[PDB]
Amino acid sequence: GWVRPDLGELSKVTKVKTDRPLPENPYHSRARPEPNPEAEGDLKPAKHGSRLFFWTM
Amino acid sequence: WIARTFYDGPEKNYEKTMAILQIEAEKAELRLKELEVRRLMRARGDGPWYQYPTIDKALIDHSPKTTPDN
Ligand SMILES: CCCCCCCCCCCCCCCCC[C@@H](O)O[C@H](CO[C@H](O)CCCCCCCCCCCCCCC)COP(=O)(O)OCC[N+](C)(C)C
Repeated sequence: GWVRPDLGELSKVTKVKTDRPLPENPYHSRARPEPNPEAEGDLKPAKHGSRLFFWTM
Repeated sequence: WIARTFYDGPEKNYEKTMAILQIEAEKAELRLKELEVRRLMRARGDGPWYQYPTIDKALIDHSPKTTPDN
């Protein structure tokens, strides 16, 4: 009683019932380094301007 | 008469000098601080400055790759 599969049936993506636990870290990755402080705040004018040599602005 | 019509009192120049000296002293200390901050950021790389690009991780493709072991 074997019915031969039709065209494009064995290439389907199918689902599997498994009790094997999902590997939580399959890549064996380390801990990612902490990001940069990403500072945030409100802009204010430069203190005494450019402060380049004799320029007052 | 000459003092009354051409010149001002000593307090004016005194306090103007005080303000000028404050401005210049703060500028000097800010210049030293900025030089030190630049040195620290260039050495350690943890600051907003001297941030050099690395590969964007959004380019990586996370899909089955025709072979189980990547
Ligand atoms: C017997 C007399 C003895 C005294 C002789 C006095 C001689 C006076 C002439 C010499 C002046 C010296 C130079 C002074 C230049 C700077 C003066 C300047 O600071 O004063 C300004 C005013 O400048 C004057 O108007 C300049 C006068 C220029 C003329 C001098 C006399 C000779 C003029 C000749 C002209 C000839 C024309 C042709 C005729 C035929 C206003 O100053 P200001 O920044 O507000 O000051 C703030 C403080 N306050 C408020 C108390 C004043």
